[PDB]
Amino acid sequence: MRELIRLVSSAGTGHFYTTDKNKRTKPEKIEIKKYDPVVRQHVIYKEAKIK
Amino acid sequence: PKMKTKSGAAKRFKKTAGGLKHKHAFKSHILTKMTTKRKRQLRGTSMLNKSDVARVERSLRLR
Amino acid sequence: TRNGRDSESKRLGVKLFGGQAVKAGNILVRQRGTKFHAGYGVGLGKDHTLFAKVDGVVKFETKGAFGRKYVSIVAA
Amino acid sequence: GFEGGQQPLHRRLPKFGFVSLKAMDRAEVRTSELAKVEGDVVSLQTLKDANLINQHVQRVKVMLSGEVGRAVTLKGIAATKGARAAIEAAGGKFED
RNA sequence: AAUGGGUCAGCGACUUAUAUUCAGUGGCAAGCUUAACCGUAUAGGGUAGGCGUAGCGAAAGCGAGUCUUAAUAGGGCGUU
RNA sequence: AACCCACUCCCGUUGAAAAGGUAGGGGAUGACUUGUGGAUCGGAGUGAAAGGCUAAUCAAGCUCGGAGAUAGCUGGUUCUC
RNA sequence: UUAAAAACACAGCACUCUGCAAACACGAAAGUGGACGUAUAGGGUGUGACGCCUGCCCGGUGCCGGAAGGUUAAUUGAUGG
RNA sequence: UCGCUGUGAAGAUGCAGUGUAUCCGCGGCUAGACGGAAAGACCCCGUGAACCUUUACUGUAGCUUUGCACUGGACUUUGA
RNA sequence: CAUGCUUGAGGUUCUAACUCUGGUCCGUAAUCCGGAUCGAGGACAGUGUAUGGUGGGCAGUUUGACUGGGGCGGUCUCCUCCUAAAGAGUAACGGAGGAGUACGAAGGUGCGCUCAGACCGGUCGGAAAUCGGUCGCAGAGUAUAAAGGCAAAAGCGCGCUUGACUGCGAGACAGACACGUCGAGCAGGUACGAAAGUAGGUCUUAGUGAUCCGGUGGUUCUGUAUGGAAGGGCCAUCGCU
Ligand SMILES: [Mg+2]
Ligand SMILES: [Mg+2]
Ligand SMILES: [Mg+2]
Ligand SMILES: [Mg+2]
Ligand SMILES: [Mg+2]
Ligand SMILES: [Mg+2]
Ligand SMILES: [Mg+2]
Ligand SMILES: [Mg+2]
Ligand SMILES: [Mg+2]
Ligand SMILES: [Mg+2]
Ligand SMILES: [Mg+2]
Ligand SMILES: [Mg+2]
Ligand SMILES: [Mg+2]
Ligand SMILES: [Mg+2]
Ligand SMILES: [Mg+2]
Ligand SMILES: [Mg+2]
Ligand SMILES: [Mg+2]
Ligand SMILES: [Mg+2]
Ligand SMILES: [Mg+2]
Ligand SMILES: [Mg+2]
Ligand SMILES: [Mg+2]
Ligand SMILES: [Mg+2]
Ligand SMILES: [Mg+2]
Ligand SMILES: [Mg+2]
Ligand SMILES: [Mg+2]
Ligand SMILES: [Mg+2]
Ligand SMILES: [Mg+2]
Ligand SMILES: [Mg+2]
Ligand SMILES: [Mg+2]
Ligand SMILES: [Mg+2]
Ligand SMILES: [Mg+2]
Ligand SMILES: [Mg+2]
Ligand SMILES: [Mg+2]
Ligand SMILES: [Mg+2]
Ligand SMILES: [Mg+2]
Ligand SMILES: [Mg+2]
Ligand SMILES: [Mg+2]
Ligand SMILES: [Mg+2]
Ligand SMILES: [Mg+2]
Ligand SMILES: [Mg+2]
Ligand SMILES: [Mg+2]
Ligand SMILES: [Mg+2]
Ligand SMILES: [Mg+2]
Ligand SMILES: [Mg+2]
Ligand SMILES: [Mg+2]
Ligand SMILES: [Mg+2]
Ligand SMILES: [Mg+2]
Ligand SMILES: [Mg+2]
Ligand SMILES: [Mg+2]
Ligand SMILES: [Mg+2]
Ligand SMILES: [Mg+2]
Ligand SMILES: [Mg+2]
Ligand SMILES: [Mg+2]
Ligand SMILES: [Mg+2]
Ligand SMILES: [Mg+2]
Ligand SMILES: [Mg+2]
Ligand SMILES: [Mg+2]
Ligand SMILES: [Mg+2]
Ligand SMILES: [Mg+2]
Ligand SMILES: [Mg+2]
Ligand SMILES: [Mg+2]
Ligand SMILES: [Mg+2]
Ligand SMILES: [Mg+2]
Ligand SMILES: [Mg+2]
Ligand SMILES: [Mg+2]
Ligand SMILES: [Mg+2]
Ligand SMILES: [Mg+2]
Ligand SMILES: [Mg+2]
Ligand SMILES: [Mg+2]
Ligand SMILES: [Mg+2]
Ligand SMILES: [Mg+2]
Ligand SMILES: [Mg+2]
Ligand SMILES: [Mg+2]
Ligand SMILES: [Mg+2]
Ligand SMILES: [Mg+2]
Ligand SMILES: [Mg+2]
Ligand SMILES: [Mg+2]
Ligand SMILES: [Mg+2]
Ligand SMILES: [Mg+2]
Ligand SMILES: [Mg+2]
Ligand SMILES: [Mg+2]
Ligand SMILES: [Mg+2]
Ligand SMILES: [Mg+2]
Ligand SMILES: [Mg+2]
Ligand SMILES: [Mg+2]
Repeated sequence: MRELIRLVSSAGTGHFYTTDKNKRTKPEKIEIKKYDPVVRQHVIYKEAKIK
Repeated sequence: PKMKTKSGAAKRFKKTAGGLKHKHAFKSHILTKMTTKRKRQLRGTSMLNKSDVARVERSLRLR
Repeated sequence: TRNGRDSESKRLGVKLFGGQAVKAGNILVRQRGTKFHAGYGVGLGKDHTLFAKVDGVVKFETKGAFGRKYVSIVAA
Repeated sequence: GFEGGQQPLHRRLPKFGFVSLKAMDRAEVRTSELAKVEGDVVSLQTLKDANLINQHVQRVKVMLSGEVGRAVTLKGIAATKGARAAIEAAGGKFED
């Protein structure tokens, strides 16, 4: 099925977003830009683990 | 003897001048599948409903 | 028997009828699809809910090609 | 609290907050209450010579509520910004 | 053609204590009231304590404001 | 035969009797019957075993306490406008 | 005190345990029974004079034997944080 | 303190219509008074009770394994 | 290697602890019990404490509801249609079907384009492959049931992209409560477009589980004499056929 993952901001903040992904069809990591409330810009967010 | 307050009711409701405060439910876990708007609107504090005041006040020994 | 199922009703239909006074943000129709189309001064939600963006009264008119039914807001 | 077997409110909502032990020794005084101490001096002991505060209070703050009667001197008692201006207005000073 | 009673006389079932909330009726009033205990013992003393005069916040805290928030924007609660 | 038992019919069933009687019936020197005294008992005793017996009470005796146990169940609840 | 029987017991048969301070049972324990007995004895279990016999299965569950190797308690306290 | 046919909490001495019938005993018989007796034992219900069973759950007497204590000397094998 | 100093484990042996429901002496008039002494066993056995296994021998309990009586069978939450009487709602062990997901593009935006089917002509296919022409108007398609929708197509393709954004939120719909639904507009930063603008996921309606407890990332809160720490609070988020 789809497994819960965690997107950690590339800035120094500890802010993160949560989503799910199909780890069988798409094994490679996600590199997406999302708004970071602490620093107040859009920055690269990188996939990590939820556990 | 003195009336005994319910311990679990006093940990969930606080007495203010506008009524009784409490937090919202459905916010402990299973949060990923929830809309951000829905989680944002369950974040603050709400006053007790009109039809629930009588039962809670009796539990708190306020009436 | 293998039939005893059903789902809970959704309370759809027209909420404000023609000629009623409206305020901004009022819900006019709850819909599946667009039985009615958003006229002047009316917005459409993602579940096709029609809501009032301005103040006035409901009009309800069948105009244009395609024979569509429109709900608009006009000044009283 | 019984509802027939349905989950009741005192078990359906979450617990929140903690109790401040630092506020046990706290008290607040209205500006209208200042003109009740004996003479021209407001201190922790002087408010206990009257019956303004309990005998276990160690910290006192003065908030603007009502008019200040006469000129008084405050001794180690905090006041709000609005309350201080009322106190200085009626000839009273603010030291310690 | 469901229950109870053969009849008479006597007895026989919403009470009391302590904590409270609302209403009526009184005393004082920005203040009201004492508890144990003294006592000339239903008086008088005893104002420790309780409630009220300010709220908001989980809290530090700030205060006619305060919390949320980057925001004196909006919104919640409170204030003549 | 005595004595111990209790297979059948009838009577009796408010009985003469809270388990009998009249007729018949089985054992009757034995794993017999019986007197006096004694030992084992309440989750315990005893039982050639029927869940039988333990003072007319036994799928856990009687008595006094916890005790006014608990009863979302029946019954009742007293003068007048 | 509504069932006397085809039910229980029985002599005979078999399995199994027990080397004596026996197994086993009643006892917080001392102790007592077994037994002032000693494997031709004692306890438990099933079957039930006598005659002819009592066939196949050790996969399950139990019991007995084995001890190599895997797991495995209190205990110990290297190492890291 | 009658019969019949209907009605009716649905099988009537007591209701409706109708028919019969002076008042009161005694000896007999049991068709009815849903006759007397026992707050149905069959059936269902109660977040009732007892006792029994087991590879239901949680425990536990008894039996058993090992560490420490009561608990010592010597020799030998053997790992750090 | 040779020893020294410990210390894990095993075996043998000794007597001196312990044990004897073995003998003979005394207390003593005594098959109890003590003391003495021979004999035997012997650091074993046994008892206390800690711990693993077994343990209906014994104990306290649990073992749902609906139901044309109970039991057996079936059902129990969510979505779509009919029943449902032209606003909403509306029951039956009434009649019919689905769900307990999927997608980093199947989302956003700008630009561009229309299907199914039929007939004629055309090399291996011939009813049906790719092709050219005419008609066709949605009889196609929509990730997934059914219903309601779809030309500004909500259907199809391409380039760039991350708005599947953070804080809110006037006003409503639903509604016993706890929950649920829609949303203009404001502030921050964005993405596509020349621009007006559009974008707070997907044509819509199923794809879900409260509180307690425990874990992980932050935190100008608190922190039992004080400074810290442990613990607690707040925000985010994980673990329930
Ligand atoms: Mg408490
Ligand atoms: Mg949730
Ligand atoms: Mg949390
Ligand atoms: Mg059905
Ligand atoms: Mg329905
Ligand atoms: Mg419906
Ligand atoms: Mg929109
Ligand atoms: Mg005081
Ligand atoms: Mg009668
Ligand atoms: Mg009856
Ligand atoms: Mg009845
Ligand atoms: Mg009655
Ligand atoms: Mg009667
Ligand atoms: Mg008054
Ligand atoms: Mg405000
Ligand atoms: Mg207000
Ligand atoms: Mg005799
Ligand atoms: Mg005869
Ligand atoms: Mg006879
Ligand atoms: Mg005879
Ligand atoms: Mg004979
Ligand atoms: Mg004798
Ligand atoms: Mg006795
Ligand atoms: Mg008993
Ligand atoms: Mg039986
Ligand atoms: Mg007796
Ligand atoms: Mg008896
Ligand atoms: Mg009691
Ligand atoms: Mg009673
Ligand atoms: Mg009754
Ligand atoms: Mg016989
Ligand atoms: Mg008999
Ligand atoms: Mg028998
Ligand atoms: Mg034998
Ligand atoms: Mg037999
Ligand atoms: Mg036989
Ligand atoms: Mg084998
Ligand atoms: Mg076997
Ligand atoms: Mg073995
Ligand atoms: Mg007559
Ligand atoms: Mg009739
Ligand atoms: Mg009749
Ligand atoms: Mg009558
Ligand atoms: Mg009549
Ligand atoms: Mg009449
Ligand atoms: Mg007669
Ligand atoms: Mg007779
Ligand atoms: Mg009769
Ligand atoms: Mg009767
Ligand atoms: Mg009764
Ligand atoms: Mg009854
Ligand atoms: Mg029965
Ligand atoms: Mg139950
Ligand atoms: Mg119940
Ligand atoms: Mg012995
Ligand atoms: Mg001796
Ligand atoms: Mg010796
Ligand atoms: Mg030993
Ligand atoms: Mg040992
Ligand atoms: Mg031991
Ligand atoms: Mg031991
Ligand atoms: Mg059992
Ligand atoms: Mg049991
Ligand atoms: Mg068990
Ligand atoms: Mg048992
Ligand atoms: Mg109990
Ligand atoms: Mg039970
Ligand atoms: Mg249960
Ligand atoms: Mg039932
Ligand atoms: Mg049925
Ligand atoms: Mg029926
Ligand atoms: Mg069933
Ligand atoms: Mg309708
Ligand atoms: Mg209608
Ligand atoms: Mg209904
Ligand atoms: Mg289904
Ligand atoms: Mg699509
Ligand atoms: Mg359709
Ligand atoms: Mg077009
Ligand atoms: Mg409404
Ligand atoms: Mg641009
Ligand atoms: Mg722009
Ligand atoms: Mg729990
Ligand atoms: Mg400290
Ligand atoms: Mg901390």
